[PDB]
Amino acid sequence: AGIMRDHIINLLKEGKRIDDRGFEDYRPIEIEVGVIEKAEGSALVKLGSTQVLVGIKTSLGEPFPDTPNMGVMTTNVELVPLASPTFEPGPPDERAIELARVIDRGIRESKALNLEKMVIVPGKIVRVVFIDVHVLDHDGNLMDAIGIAAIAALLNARVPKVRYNEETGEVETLDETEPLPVEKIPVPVTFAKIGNILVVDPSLDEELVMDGKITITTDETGHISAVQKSEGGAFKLEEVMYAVETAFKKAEEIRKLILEAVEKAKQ
Amino acid sequence: AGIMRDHIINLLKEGKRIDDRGFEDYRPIEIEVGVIEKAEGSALVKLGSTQVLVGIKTSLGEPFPDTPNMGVMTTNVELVPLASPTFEPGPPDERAIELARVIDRGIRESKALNLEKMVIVPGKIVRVVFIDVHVLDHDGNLMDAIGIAAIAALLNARVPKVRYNEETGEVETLDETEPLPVEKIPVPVTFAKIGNILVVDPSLDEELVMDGKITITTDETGHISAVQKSEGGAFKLEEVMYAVETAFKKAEEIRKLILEAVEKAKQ
Amino acid sequence: AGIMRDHIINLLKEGKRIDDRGFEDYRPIEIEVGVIEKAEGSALVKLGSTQVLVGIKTSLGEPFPDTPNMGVMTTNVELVPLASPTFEPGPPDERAIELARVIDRGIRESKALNLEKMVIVPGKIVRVVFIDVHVLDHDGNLMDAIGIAAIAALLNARVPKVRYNEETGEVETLDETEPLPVEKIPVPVTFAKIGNILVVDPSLDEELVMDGKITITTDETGHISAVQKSEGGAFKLEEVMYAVETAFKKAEEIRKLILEAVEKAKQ
Amino acid sequence: KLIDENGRRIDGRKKYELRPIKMEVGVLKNANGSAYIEWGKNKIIAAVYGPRELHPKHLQRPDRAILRVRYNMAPFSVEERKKPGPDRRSIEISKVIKGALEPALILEMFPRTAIDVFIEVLQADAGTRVAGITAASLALADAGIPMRDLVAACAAGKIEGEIVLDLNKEEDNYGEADVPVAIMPLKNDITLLQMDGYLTKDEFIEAVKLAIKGAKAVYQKQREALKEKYLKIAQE
Amino acid sequence: KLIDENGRRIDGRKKYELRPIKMEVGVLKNANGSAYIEWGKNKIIAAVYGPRELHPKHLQRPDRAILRVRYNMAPFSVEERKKPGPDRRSIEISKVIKGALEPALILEMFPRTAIDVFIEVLQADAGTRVAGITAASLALADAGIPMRDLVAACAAGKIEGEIVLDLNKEEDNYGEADVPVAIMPLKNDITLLQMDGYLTKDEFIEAVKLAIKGAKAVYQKQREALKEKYLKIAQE
Amino acid sequence: KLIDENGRRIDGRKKYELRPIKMEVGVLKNANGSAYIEWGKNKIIAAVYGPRELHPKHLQRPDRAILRVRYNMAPFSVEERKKPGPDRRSIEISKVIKGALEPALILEMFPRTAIDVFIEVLQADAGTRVAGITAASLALADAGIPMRDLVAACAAGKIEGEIVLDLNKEEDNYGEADVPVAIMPLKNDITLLQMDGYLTKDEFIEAVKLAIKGAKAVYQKQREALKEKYLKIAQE
Ligand SMILES: O=c1ccn([C@@H]2O[C@H](COP(=O)(O)OP(=O)(O)O)[C@@H](O)[C@H]2O)c(=O)[nH]1
Ligand SMILES: O=c1ccn([C@@H]2O[C@H](COP(=O)(O)OP(=O)(O)O)[C@@H](O)[C@H]2O)c(=O)[nH]1
Ligand SMILES: O=c1ccn([C@@H]2O[C@H](COP(=O)(O)OP(=O)(O)O)[C@@H](O)[C@H]2O)c(=O)[nH]1
Ligand SMILES: Nc1nc2c(ncn2[C@@H]2O[C@H](COP(=O)(O)O)[C@@H](O)[C@H]2O)c(=O)[nH]1
Ligand SMILES: Nc1nc2c(ncn2[C@@H]2O[C@H](COP(=O)(O)O)[C@@H](O)[C@H]2O)c(=O)[nH]1
Ligand SMILES: Nc1nc2c(ncn2[C@@H]2O[C@H](COP(=O)(O)O)[C@@H](O)[C@H]2O)c(=O)[nH]1
Repeated sequence: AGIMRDHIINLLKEGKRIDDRGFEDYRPIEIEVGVIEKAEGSALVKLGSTQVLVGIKTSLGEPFPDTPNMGVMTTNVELVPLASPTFEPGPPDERAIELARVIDRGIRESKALNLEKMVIVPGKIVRVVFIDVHVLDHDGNLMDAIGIAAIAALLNARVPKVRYNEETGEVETLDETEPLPVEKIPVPVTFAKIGNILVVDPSLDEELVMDGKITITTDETGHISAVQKSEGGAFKLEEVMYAVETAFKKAEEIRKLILEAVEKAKQ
Repeated sequence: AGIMRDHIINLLKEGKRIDDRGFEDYRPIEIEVGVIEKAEGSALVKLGSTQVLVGIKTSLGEPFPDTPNMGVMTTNVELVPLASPTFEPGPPDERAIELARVIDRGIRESKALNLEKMVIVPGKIVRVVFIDVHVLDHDGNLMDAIGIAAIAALLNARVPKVRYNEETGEVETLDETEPLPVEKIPVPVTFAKIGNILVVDPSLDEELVMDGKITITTDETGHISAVQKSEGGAFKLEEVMYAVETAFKKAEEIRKLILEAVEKAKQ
Repeated sequence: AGIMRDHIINLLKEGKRIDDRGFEDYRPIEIEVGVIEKAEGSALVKLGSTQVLVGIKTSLGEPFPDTPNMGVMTTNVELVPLASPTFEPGPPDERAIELARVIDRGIRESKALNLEKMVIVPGKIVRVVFIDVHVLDHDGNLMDAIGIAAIAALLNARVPKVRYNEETGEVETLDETEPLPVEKIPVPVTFAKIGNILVVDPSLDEELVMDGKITITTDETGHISAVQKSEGGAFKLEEVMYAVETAFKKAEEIRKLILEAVEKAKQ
Repeated sequence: KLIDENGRRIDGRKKYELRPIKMEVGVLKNANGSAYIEWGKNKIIAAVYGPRELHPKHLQRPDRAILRVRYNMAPFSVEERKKPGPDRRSIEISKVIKGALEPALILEMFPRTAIDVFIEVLQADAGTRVAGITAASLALADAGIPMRDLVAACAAGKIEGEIVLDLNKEEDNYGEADVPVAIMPLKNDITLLQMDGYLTKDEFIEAVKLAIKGAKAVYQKQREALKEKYLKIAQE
Repeated sequence: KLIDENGRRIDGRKKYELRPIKMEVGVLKNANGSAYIEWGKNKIIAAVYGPRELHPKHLQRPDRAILRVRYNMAPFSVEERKKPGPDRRSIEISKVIKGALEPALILEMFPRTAIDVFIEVLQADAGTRVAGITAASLALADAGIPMRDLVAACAAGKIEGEIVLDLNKEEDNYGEADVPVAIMPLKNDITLLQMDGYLTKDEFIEAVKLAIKGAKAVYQKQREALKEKYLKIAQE
Repeated sequence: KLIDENGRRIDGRKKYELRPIKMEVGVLKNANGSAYIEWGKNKIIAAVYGPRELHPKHLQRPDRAILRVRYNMAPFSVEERKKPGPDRRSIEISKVIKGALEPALILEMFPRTAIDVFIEVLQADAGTRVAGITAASLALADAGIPMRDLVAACAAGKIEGEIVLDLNKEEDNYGEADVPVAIMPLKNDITLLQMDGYLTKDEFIEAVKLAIKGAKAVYQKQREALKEKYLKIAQE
């Protein structure tokens, strides 16, 4: 390291990146959905050598008093020490907490998981959705890997049909399953600023030398549902503009791979 | 430091203290009540350069099973790292815990906040009072600063009138507010023993060299509702006697400034 | 230490142990039951200089949803810093957690405490039994000391007779007390492997040099209800066989001392 | 129902007006630098220590100071009393405030040290993180820490279909988006940029441009808080 | 209803009588020093280590040992099973026991070291902190730690309008005040003084004087526990 | 009701049959060594770092590496979502997996270092600890760590009165005993041996012998996973 900033900067001055990606290329992406078959939904996403598994476990529970009208969604990112010498055992650190929150905001604010279509008894019994993100190998850009795997696990999800028995007051969990009300596909696209250049899907080596990072999560509707400039550095307004544009373009390319992976797991 | 013990001791041998206070003088005191206007009550107290803010937030809740007959009061002191290079982030330390407890005992044992006049439904629904103490600048004698601010915030407090609807069983929180049943004004007066001399309202510099400390909390009725010898050192019985006497005298001077500040915030 | 491994190994080659015990001897055992008279049951066990106190506190509570049909038992081992320079303050460490679990498994899996005879209202109100183990002096073989004291405290236990009032729905805790449904006496017997020799009831000095450890808990019925090879090292199958046999023999000698101590505390 | 009418907001502000903002520097004795801010109903105090001895060492960086930030809300700052101690929100805000302040700081000036930024929210009313960043810069300047620029921050947001400056609690609660931005205004360097909500691209960009004008407005307040300190020192 | 009558208390003690107290020193193999105390229904064990290697260093004091105290109650010691681990009460008691023992210790004798005092309450029945202090001094003496005095402690209290010595749980539960005091009796140096409750000045002073006589009584017990150890050693 | 009939178990296995087991080594880029295992419905990943710089020092051992193990289940691995973070069960499993792997390792080869074994259970279906041990050995071999043997593990158990190999969740849930065993097969060295349940001596010994044959079977799978890596490397 350090010797690498320079090699990376200099390559970037020549339009090159160390793995010969263009500035707007993602590494090879692998999405495999429904890999944890005991969970309601799952997705293993590989962004190059970055690997994240996301598991979706749902139960029935009480909605928050504020919102009797809405199911629950909660997102946690575990940065397991096995994923990286930088990941230590213990409660989430600020990296895990920012990843969980930004991915959550992505999905929550696009209403990609419609929490309203997850009420069973208003004010009393709602669908509760745990998005548990298990990072298995950190090789850069955990943000996108996680968002891609979160959304794809949500799309994959098959939860037990539940019905309110209006003669008994009983809630009957049925064998038959059903998708989660997933209505959008937010995808984080994340850029590393290195010098005066932004490069999409930073690898770990690019993350080590980057000035700063910005992530833009957008859905099919042409909406942004999360932005997060993360780490240090500074972006220019025009950097940000470009990133939003490019992000929409990359998101779309990603959403195609997600939906394709989602559909493959139904064959 | 160390070079200061000696200067301080020697000044004390000559009836002097480094800021020219007499042994029985407090630093200039500032009390400003109702400064957190979203809280039910608040008080910013300055004891010289020591600054503590106390906020009083009340809710309605269940009383402790032991005591269906009594509201709840709970006191927490945060020693925020910003107040002092000695304050570190994390759960209360033993200093914060002793300050919270002694201040609480002060008020609880004088029944300065009458918990019995805070029942709404016996055994079921009581007024719950959080005394949250936020130390913003530690320059000595946090004990007195906190007690003064705790009590003054309690006096300042205006909580929502609550009424039991005996036809509906509903508890209606009304717009109209009302004081807390604050019926006494306990004030901690605290002395640093340095050598064979006790000096009231120790500054940080006096706390660094002190042998030990003793705090005496008394109310208007001529009662003691807390004593705490804190830190190391040893007091003589006659030291203790003097301290109780002097404390009553200082408390009274303080209670006048508290009540004056309380009344000012109603103009 | 280190100089001791060698002395210990060499003594062992000559059929000797440093305190002149034979390979199958326990140190002098002291069991004293009912020593914490405010607890429902207690036992102070000394295995030589190892000392463990176990206290049994019961309350009434809800059974686990999984098991409406069964009282509750929960076992905790505190390794108090006072017992040993190796015991540090904080939540259980892996040693405390393994001791608590293996002792618990011992008793739970032999149904030595019959949790079914501890239901008061099925699904709603069961007897809850805390086995709290307070290690006061670690001089080796905490496993056996704790199991012996756990079981003996259970045998000692006299809990309040509780009755369901079928006319009121009230649960009446009566003054009169009664044993816990303790129906077996599991006893851990634990061996330290040193070189190619197993030695029963390892002292701290033998624990410092041991290769590994194995504990075998058996009851009067000739059943094993826990096995735990603990620490490193490796055992041969025939080592394990011997240990099971010997354990049964030692357990029986111990159970006699336990029951004798239990009966003494009723005189 | 109804956060804009007509076209006055609930407290009387036009769409592009800021809440009353007052700022004071030098409010703490112990802190190396400190600032206090009333931005609305926000009341936030920021303290800096020092550059100082990092512990523990293994944290030291051989060529530069580190910046550590801690954003915290007092239990009594929010309408529902908040259990003391950080939570996920306050920890991401610390993280993002850090990432906000760090590019202003010349950290290679103080190798092996920490610069510790504390932000205490005494009263909270939306925009605490931009308010905090703003007081933090002033507390950094107050500490005598070389900076390339102040960092000023401000959020813009979408309420009732409309892009507005400097959301209040109510408007953020009922709003469609909140977009805090922090910049180093001399070079227009954006050091914080978050978007919570749902926005089109052009809604998002307008929000950014707007919150930046709010940020340049805040920045003038900042400088004025420093001017006033450099006049206050000038005795004798 | 009725803690004094006539003028016998519930267990038969007169106002100024102490509960049965037994003390043994040297009860632990691992500890450097240790003592055990039955004071009423109290059953408390105290252990000391050493002076020893402070970790971590940055704690060391260059001129003196530090005293660390930990007071803890076993889950089974109280009538309602107490969740293991400290709580605010046990942490203030540790703090105040520390502040109680420290002036007896000549800490500059063992620079850079810690002396660690552990107090485990095995059974609790009011007065655990004075009982603990008392066993702690004996465990300190047992450890061979130079002390200027033993520290003896004892509480007095107000029950049914009346100042009494050595409250029991019941009487402290229904009492009007509890006043533990610890002293180094040779010089009458008060090293702990707490008052929980409500008292006039003269009620408070009488309580202090009284708990001190209880403390001097306890102190004679202490010395006797040391005598008995210095006779027990004297073989051969 | 009915875990054996006839004499087929619920998934169709005879009493002494193992669940389908697949193993891959070299599945992680960051880890020094890694292995993945599907053993039933188990899906477990094991990673090793390095030997590496122990922090903190005071942990270092002057003559040997230390082995640290961490066994953890992902929230989504179990049927009832498990709150992240360890629990007593996972901490005893870490402890016992450590005690399982350590005798295979030649730790005096890497003094003052740590070897860190991480075991993540991605899906759990009984036997995770034996499955984990098995992937752990392979990840240790994968890391280039000198070992005296692989460690292979496997549990046997008692269901419906009968001693069977390689319990599944169901059968362990309704079973009468579970007996995991780990061995270093070359020397038949038993490095893990646990028994949860209730068993006679001869029931317990048969369980051990049987789980060992399961363990030797697993061991052949292990070697084959290494063979396949030493063929995969052999390009070019
Ligand atoms: O525990 C909390 C945290 C947040 N807030 C409120 O929510 C507002 C806005 O939320 P946001 O996450 O956007 O942070 P901010 O706008 O304050 O920077 C804060 O100012 C607080 O008024 C609250 O009431 N309780
Ligand atoms: O968690 C607790 C803590 C306190 N106590 C009881 O309260 C008594 C007296 O309270 P105090 O705070 O005065 O401490 P002590 O008198 O024991 O020093 C203790 O001895 C215990 O009997 C209890 O039952 N449970
Ligand atoms: O929090 C937990 C822990 C355990 N298990 C299940 O219980 C099984 C067997 O329990 P055991 O303690 O014997 O561990 P294992 O057999 O997995 O090594 C595990 O594989 C899991 O399937 C669970 O469902 N939730
Ligand atoms: N309303 C409601 N919230 C829950 C429930 N379970 C978890 N949560 C929320 O989701 C988060 C998940 O926490 P965990 O259960 O993973 O510890 C918590 O912060 C908690 O507030 C539930 O059953 N009902
Ligand atoms: N009975 C009762 N006690 C409370 C309630 N809220 C807080 N407390 C008590 O007051 C203290 C405050 O804790 P916090 O709520 O600040 O974490 C706690 O130790 C708790 O026992 C309540 O609603 N009802
Ligand atoms: N069902 C039930 N479980 C309890 C009860 N009290 C404690 N437990 C269980 O026993 C253990 C003891 O925890 P503690 O109460 O000592 O913190 C806990 O892990 C908890 O799950 C109770 O009243 N009901």
